[PDB]
Parts: sequence; C-alpha cells; structure tokens
Amino acid sequence: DATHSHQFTQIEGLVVDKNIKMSDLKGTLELVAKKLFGADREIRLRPSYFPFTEPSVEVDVSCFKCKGKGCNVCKHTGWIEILGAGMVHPNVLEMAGF
Amino acid sequence: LMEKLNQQLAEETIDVTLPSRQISIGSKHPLTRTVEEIEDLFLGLGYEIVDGYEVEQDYYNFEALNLPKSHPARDMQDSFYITDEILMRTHTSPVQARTMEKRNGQGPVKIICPGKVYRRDSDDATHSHQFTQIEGLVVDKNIKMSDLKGTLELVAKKLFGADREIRLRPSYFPFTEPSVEVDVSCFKCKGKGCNVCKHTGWIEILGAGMVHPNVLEMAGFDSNEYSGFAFGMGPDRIAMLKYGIEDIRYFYTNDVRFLEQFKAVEDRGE
Amino acid sequence: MLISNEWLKDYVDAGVKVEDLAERITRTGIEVDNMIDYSKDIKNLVVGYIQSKEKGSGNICQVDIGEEEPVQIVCGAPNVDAGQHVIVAKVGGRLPGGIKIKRAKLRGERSEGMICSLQEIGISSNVVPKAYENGIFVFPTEVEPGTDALTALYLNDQVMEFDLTPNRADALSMVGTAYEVAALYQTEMTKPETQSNETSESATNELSVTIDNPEKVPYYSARVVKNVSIEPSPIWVQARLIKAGIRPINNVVDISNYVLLEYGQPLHMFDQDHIGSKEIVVRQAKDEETMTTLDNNERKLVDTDIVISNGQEPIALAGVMGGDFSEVTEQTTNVVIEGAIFDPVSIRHTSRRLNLRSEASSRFEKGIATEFVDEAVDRACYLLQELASGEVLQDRVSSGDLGSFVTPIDITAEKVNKTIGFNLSNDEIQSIFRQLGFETTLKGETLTVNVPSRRKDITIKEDLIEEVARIYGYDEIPSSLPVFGEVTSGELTDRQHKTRTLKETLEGAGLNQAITYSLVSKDHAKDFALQERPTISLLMPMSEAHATLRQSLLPHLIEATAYNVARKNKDVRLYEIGRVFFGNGEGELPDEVEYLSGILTGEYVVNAWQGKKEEIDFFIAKGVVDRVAEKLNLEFSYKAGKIEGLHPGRTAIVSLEGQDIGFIGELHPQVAADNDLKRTYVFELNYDAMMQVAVGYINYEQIPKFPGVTRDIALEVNHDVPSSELKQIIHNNGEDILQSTLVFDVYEKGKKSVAIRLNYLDTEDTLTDERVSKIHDKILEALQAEGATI
Ligand SMILES: O=C(Nc1cccc(S(=O)(=O)N2CCN(c3ccccn3)CC2)c1)Nc1nccs1
Ligand SMILES: [Zn+2]
Ligand SMILES: [Zn+2]
Repeated sequence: DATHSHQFTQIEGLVVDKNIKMSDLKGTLELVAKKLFGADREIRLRPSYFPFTEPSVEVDVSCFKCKGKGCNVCKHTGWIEILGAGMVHPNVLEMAGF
Repeated sequence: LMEKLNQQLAEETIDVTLPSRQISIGSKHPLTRTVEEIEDLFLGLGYEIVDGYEVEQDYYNFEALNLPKSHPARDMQDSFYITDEILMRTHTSPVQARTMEKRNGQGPVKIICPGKVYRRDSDDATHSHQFTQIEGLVVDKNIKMSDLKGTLELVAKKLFGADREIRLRPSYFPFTEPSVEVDVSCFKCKGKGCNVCKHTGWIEILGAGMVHPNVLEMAGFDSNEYSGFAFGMGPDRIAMLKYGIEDIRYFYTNDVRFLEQFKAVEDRGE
Repeated sequence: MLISNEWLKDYVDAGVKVEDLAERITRTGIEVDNMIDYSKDIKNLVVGYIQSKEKGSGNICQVDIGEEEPVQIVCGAPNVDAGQHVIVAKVGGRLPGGIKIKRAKLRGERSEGMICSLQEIGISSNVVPKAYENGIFVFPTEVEPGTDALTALYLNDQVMEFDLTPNRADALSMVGTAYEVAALYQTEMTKPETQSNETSESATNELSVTIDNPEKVPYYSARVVKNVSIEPSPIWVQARLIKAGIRPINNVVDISNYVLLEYGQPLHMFDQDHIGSKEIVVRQAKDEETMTTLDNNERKLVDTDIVISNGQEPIALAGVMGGDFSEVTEQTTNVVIEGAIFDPVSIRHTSRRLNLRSEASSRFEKGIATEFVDEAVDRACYLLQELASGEVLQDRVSSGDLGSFVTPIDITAEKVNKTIGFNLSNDEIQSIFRQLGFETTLKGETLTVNVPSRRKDITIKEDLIEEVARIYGYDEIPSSLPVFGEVTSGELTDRQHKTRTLKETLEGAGLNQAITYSLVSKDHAKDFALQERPTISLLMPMSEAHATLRQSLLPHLIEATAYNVARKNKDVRLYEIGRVFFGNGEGELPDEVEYLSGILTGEYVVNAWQGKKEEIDFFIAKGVVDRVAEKLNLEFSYKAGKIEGLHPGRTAIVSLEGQDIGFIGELHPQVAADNDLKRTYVFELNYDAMMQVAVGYINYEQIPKFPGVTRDIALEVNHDVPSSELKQIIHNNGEDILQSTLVFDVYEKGKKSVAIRLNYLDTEDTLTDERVSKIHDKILEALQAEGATI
C-alpha cells in the first residue's frame, strides 16, 4: 500500500576496528543526519533491541520543518526516526572470524 | 489484415547499420580532468579544496612564503607585476598562506588548491605564460616526511597507476626544509627506459617538503607545536606526459580536434 | 502488555503520577505506547445497596446510596434484585458515550438515577463476565453505600500499554515491571504472599509426575489443593483481569490468569478427581495421535507436539489447550496446579499450526524465568486458600532441575567505558548494577555481577553494558568519530565511477532514471531473454504480478510506458540499470546479471511555435546507445536481427568484441497495440559484459599542422547489404591514414546506391598524394572483389 512495499531499499554500514566505541557510532550518525536533513540537525538515541547488535539504539533526527515546536511531519514530537544501529554483537564478529 | 498489416511490416524494413542520429557529447578539458581526479583522491582523505585570487598581494605571493623583499624570485622580469606590490600570482601557495593565517594557529590544515598561474616568459611548445598548478598543505602536530612520502605515493598512483613507485631527490625551495623533488616510475617502459622518461625510467612530476618554520610562524602557527608538509604539481606537464601532447599551447587554443578527443571515461586498464 | 498503575502500587511505589512513570519507563528502554484511563467520562458513580424491588410493572428499586433517604431507581434489567450491591450513576452523573443522568419518570414513576452494566461505564463486552453480560453489575461482596464506585471497582485507574521488545520478557508481568520501576526510582519492591497454611497431607502421596521428553521439558511441577468451592473472584481480581483484557470466569480459573499476569508463569488447573489417574506423564505426541481439546475440536497431532497424559491418554496439549475432561468446572472441588517450562519452539509451532495462540502460550514462546516457577504455583495455592476455600497440601511434585537463579558475569569498568565512550568509576558502575537489584562485588578492578534469572536476557557482559548505558542515559553518551590508523582514501571503484558517469550522460540526453520491480508474472519472466535459461519463482508470492524474477527489464519498462501513456504522458524516456536473474538450477544461487535498458516514445525535440518536432525513431534510439558506447570508450557493432516483442525489420543485435550483449528495436506493432503505444523503441544490454572491457587511458592523437584529403565514393550493392560491410573493408584497406568514413546518402529495382565520404589524414608523418591514391585505389579494389560496383 501507500506505506508498505514488498521491494524497497536499504543502506547499511559496518565499521570494525580495535577501539571502536558507541560514541563513535554516535558521531557518525550525527553526520549522516546533517548530510540528509541539514547542518543544524541534532539526533536522539533511544534504547532498543536487534539480535545482531548490543547495545542497540533507535535513532531520531530533530525535525527539519518546525525547529522543534512540533508538526504533522514529526507527529508533534519534534523528533523523527530515521535509523537503527548499535554495537556489533560478539557472536556476529566471531562467526565471521574476527 | 494479416495480409495488410503483414505487408506494412515489410515496407518498414530498415538497414539498422546506418549512422544513428548522434546525440553529441561535449568534452571535459584535460586540465580539469587531472584536477578533479586529484580533488577526488584528497576529498577521500578528509581534505578540503580551496580557491583564491588570481591577482594577489606580494606579501602573500612572496613574503609569506619565505621570500623577503630582496629575494631574486621577486624580479619584476619573471612575474607579471601590476604595481610594485600587486601582480598575477605565480603559484597557488598565496591561497594556502591566506588560509593558514585565518586558522589562527590551530590545526589540522589539509587543503588542496588548484588554479591558474602566471609567469613572465615567452610562449612556445613547452612554455606558457599562463598554466596551472595544484598545491597542497597539511599542518598538524606530529606531521613527518614519511607522511609526505605516503601521500605522494597515492598521488602518483592516482595519476599514473597502481603499480607506480616514487623516488625522492634532495633539492631546495625557500618555503620548505627538507625539500625534495619527486619522480614517478615510468608508466610506459616498466623500468627499462624510454623516450618518455629520457631512458632513466624515472619522470619528475612534483616538488615538496616540510613547511619551513618561518612560514608556519608568519602565519601564526607555532613551529615548536606544529609541523607541516606541502607539495606542488602541474597538470599541463602531467597531461602532456600522460597523453604525449606535443604543445602546451594546445590547452589554451581550443581546437576542437584537440578538445574532442577527451570525451570518454578511463580505467586502471589491466 | 497492560500494566495497571493501581495494581503495580501493590509491589512498588515510584512516588509519582502515572504520566511521569510512563515517561521515565519509555526513556530507559520500554515503550509506553499509550495510557488507558478507566475514570474517563464518568461523574457521580457510587455504590448502592438494593433494599427492595417491586415489579408490578417495571422494576422499581429502593436503593441505599449512603444518603439520609433511599432513592427510587427504575431499572429494566433481568438480573437486578433486592440484596444486591450495585453501581449507581446519580442524578447529575455522566457516563461514556456522552450519557447524562437526569431526574426522570418512567411509566409515570420517579427514577432518581441509574444502576449500571459494566459496558455502560466503558467496559467492553469482550471482557464482561457472563453473569452480568446482559444485565447490570453486582459486586461479589458487601461495600458501603455512597462509596466512590470506580474506587470500589478498582477502575479508578490508568493503565500503561507497553509495546515491548523481545529483549524484555521480564516486563510481561507485574512482578518483572515492579523490579524495573524499583530500579528506576531507587525504591523498594515487595513480592506478594505465597505462604499457605498447609495441611497434614502431602502431594507426594497424591500424585506422580514423570517427564519422558526432558530435551523438550526442562521442568514440570504440580501442587494439590483440596476442597475448593467455586464462586466469583473478588472484585480486585475481576477488575485487574478486565484492565488486562481478560474476561473473568470464576475464582479458580481466574487465579491462573491472575498469577500469569502477576509473575509471568503460565499455570494450568486440572480437576484432581478427573485427571483419570494419579500419574501425570509429559511426552511427545505420537504421529497421528488424536485428542479433543476443551474446545470440542479434534486435533490431529504430529510428533513435534508435546501433550500432557495420564496413561492411556492425553489430558491436554501441553502449554496450549486443556482437553475435554480434566478441566475445572462448576462442580470441581480438588485441583492440581501445574507449573512447567515447555520448549519455546515446540510451543510456538503447535499453537501456530492449530491456531491456538494464547496469552499463556506466548509466555512460553518468549521464555520463562526459572526463579518464579515454584513461587508462582505457591502463589496460586495461596490465593486458592484465600479466595477458593482451598486446602493446601504440603509439598510439590516435580521433575527436572531448574538451575541456579543467579548467573555470575564478570566485567571491568574499562570494558564498559571503552565500549560506550564513558568515564565512569567502578563505584558509579557498581551502584548501577545494585540499583537494578544485582548483587555486585568489586575484587580489584573486576566486578562480579550476580545476574538473577528473572532477567533471562542477560547472559554475557555486553548485555550488562546496555544496562549501564540505558540507565545512565543514552543522552549522556559523548559524540566522537573513529580515527582510523590504517589510512585509505575513499573512492568509487572503477565500475562504480563509470556507472555514475554513465547515468549522467543518459540523463544529459533526456532519459529519466527508472526503478522497476524485480518480480514479474511467471508468464513474462522469459520475455525478451535470448539464452534459454531457468527462471526463479518464489515459494509464496503475495501477487501473481510478482511471482517470478525477471530475465529482462523490458516488461516493466513497457508497462511503465503503457501507464504513462494512458495518463496522457505521451513522451516517455527512461533507462534503468538493474539485475536480471537466471537459474543455475536447483538449490543453487542464480546468476544475477546487471543490465542496462531503456525505452523511448514520443518527440525527442519539440518547439511547436517554430514548427520543430523531431519524433523518436530507431536511429535516435541507436544514438542513445552510440552515446553510451562513446562515453565508455567501447566499440559496438550492429547487425540486423529478429527478436520476440520486436519489429523484425527494425531490430538489431549489439555486439562488443564478437560477443552479443543486447539489442535495440522498435516494439512489434502487435505489442505496441496491446499497450496502446505509438512508435516505441527499447534497448537492452548486458552491463556486466560492458564493464569487463578494460579501456585504459584515452589514446591521444596529435593535431595535424596541414590538411588531410577527403574523397566521396559512390557504390552499388545488393540492396540488401549492410552499410556495415562497406565500412568494414574500406576500413580494412585504409591502413595508417584512413581517419574516418561516413555514409551520407542512400537510394533504392534490386540494387542500392551508397555514397560514402572518406577522410584521409596523417598527424604523424607527411601525407602524400601518392600514398593516398595507392591506398584509395586498393580500397576500391577490395570493394570490387567483395562484390561492389562503382
Ligand atoms: O610549500 C609550498 N609548496 C611547495 C613546496 C615545495 C615544492 C613546490 S613546487 O614544486 O610546485 N614549486 C613551485 C615554486 N617553485 C619556486 C618558487 C619560488 C622560488 C623557488 N621555487 C619551486 C617549485 C611547492 N606551499 C606552501 N603553501 C603554504 C605554506 S608552504
Ligand atoms: Zn516537526
Ligand atoms: Zn620510460
């Protein structure tokens, strides 16, 4: 229907290195959000759960329309969910040989 | 109908071998191609690209690059002066000095400045009073000449292929110390030797070296804290090398028989 | 999951209104999707006692409402009687649905208020107990008239709905949620009473439990309570079930729903005097065993199903549905209570197959806390004592081992801080684990966190990292960027770069980038494919439109052009670079091959006021494909052809390096006509083939300082011969110095004239008239001999 497609598109990414932190995922997400929706964007990270990551987050961008009053676009919360993410899960690393 | 539409079918047969209606493509200038290639290499390493003035103050052209008012470089005979103090720029380093100073003494700096440059000379097949440079400048806190060397290696591969090696020869420029002149392994002869490389197997493509303390300090950076490397190259020369172009003036003459050879993509080959 | 505020306050007090509670729970991990207020839209609702009832000709009731004098209330409801405590909306009162309670007269007789059904105060029929479903509500026991009704009903309340992640089965219960809230607000939580006044008998002598499938049933216990009398549950049980979307049934059935909600442990009750035996046996079903569920449907079992049995016979589908004889009824007086752990996958599959999904079975699916299996049985035994006149036999009959109920996990603060980007001390980290109610000891710089089994999500120490971060706060996590120590410049690959460039040049020529659906109808999946090759069908398509992968881009690009044209968008120009799919046969990944195709119809160039209209034809379409070859520095050739959907005298095959890689052609006039399309052209190309040609650096030729020579020849041919064949010998004979050729004119009975302009040039050496005539005339001789006049 108008919000559901059996074929759609994703972009994922993956960084694996040696002292990689969630602060590092956060700075990366901030750039992504600015890239997409403007230099002034902020983000919000909410706890969540996906099997392949731990910790996990769901990621909002500050609404690019209403400053942060609230609007139709952001369901009058001033935050819009755009991404999920988090630390790669140990088992996922290890099944892959890292 | 299966008569009539069937013999319409046959009155409609064509030689599909005939010339298409061309939808013509314009060319990218060879000089722009080299500059953008190099833009792309360095964007991917976190650098910015900076433009500045083509007509410049002699402080930024010269004084700030460690050429005091004495210095022979500043001869009215070899640069296009407009007043005593103002002239066509001779290199893109003024832009990089103006840029550093604005940063008031905090790094990093990592910039690439391509542009048109100017020299008081007579024009022939290897000499142009207007030509092009790309320079760059990195200023940070434990910057080493090993770091300039790895950067040059990527540049040389970018331009002339993954297999290229470089050679560094000692040299002297007033704005750097140590200084080097930089060769690329010849991309034609493996390393036997050939016309292209004057049978030495090495071709000079760049100069570079560590930014000179005075240059850092006149711009406000602290040379006890910050080191620095910089480098220049000349797309006119690079592109005459790469393609066997016979006359530097061909870049600025805009014969379409020259320009229109440069429509197509290229690759790493094999 | 539905959590009543009222109820939760039995176990923990956060000291805060329900909206601030919801917000802090949401912030720290558990989404409160909404809040249901049971007080909403109700004013002046009080308890009445119905003192007397006359029905000489409506029901006229005298009702004590805690005032000086009784009020008369006319009530038409089939179950209303004297003796009953009830719900009264007073005059002045409001109820949901915008109902107003007025002083009134029914059939000439005063009514001062109204006695209510649960529905009439906003309760869904779905969860109204059968007794009061089609009349009014009656409190199971005595309450002081004039008392606030919603308060007496335990419905002066707000209820949080959690939308929980699979992570957090612990909050599938009141006791789990109270542990979470107690951490958040750093306040004490209290579990309920489960100690019963136990008799002199033991269930050890009542009952045996044996487990036959221990791979599949980690645990099974039972307790026995005798001499239960079945009657309504108290109103707080009723109302709490209701608030949680469960219909109250009676005191015993209700206890097991209640303790499911309270502790998260599914419980089952059997009539002890109707098990049919004194052995319980857990095992797999046998293949094509039958049972009949409480349900009276007959259930074909498979061996993957776990049943409960006695000895000959299944008395239930374990964890899923009771059978049709062992169940609690109105007559029941002795009960056995099950507390078992059944395998999550077994339960998930059985309930799904038989469409017997319940709140209780979903608890088994999402995994059971070992720490509460016995305690929750004990709680239901306690409640059965308290509310079912039950008599609680000592002991438990069980089979299997529950583990330890704590699992120690070691962690350092460096690992915490380095994973997150924090700088917390051991103190602050150790306090977080305690806050959460985890006993945590610091030996050196290593914390041992004793993780209780009621958090069964936490097993490894990355699990414990998330606790820290979510509790301390994701807001507080610092923004950094990783510094890579091995430096590489980020760039497009060659193929990636060429593809950006190529898209640019197709867009530069007026073609819009399309993206079509990979999945086609099975009928069309082999449309335009040139090699015969297996197609790839989905086991379970949602649509016949989208059943099979695509061996061409053209079906959906044709569709897309059909669609635009129907909407009066007559000028359609599209291209796509996308995969097509070819079976490598069974159990093998297919070949996914990237194509470049497009489709064109309408005007290419239009300026009406000047009288300019250039209609797309075949050579425009070739021009597009020529322009792709130019930009990529590739040499394409073009020979006449016959394909599938195509005009057979306006179709060509396209070759690169002696490989055929695609085609161009006008659509067959039939296919056009089927799609209501005018003259239309498509092209399709193997982009993978294209991308294999390594083209290297551009080959520059020197600029000539003097002129070349141009001669125009005129030929006569088999009207019938490809121009390509002329161009080919000519160009085969012109050596060093033939620069270019052009067919600039054609005429056609039987032969055609080809005018061709030859351009000689030598940018390298001095061109001479003698070499140009030598070569020219060797050209015109190669031509004569491969069959050419003039
Ligand atoms: O330091 C540079 N660049 C630099 C370094 C070494 C070599 C070259 S080069 O080969 O292109 N050059 C061009 C100029 N030539 C000159 C110019 C005047 C005097 C002597 N020689 C030498 C060759 C460029 N710029 C900076 N900007 C800001 C701070 S430092
Ligand atoms: Zn908004
Ligand atoms: Zn050489």
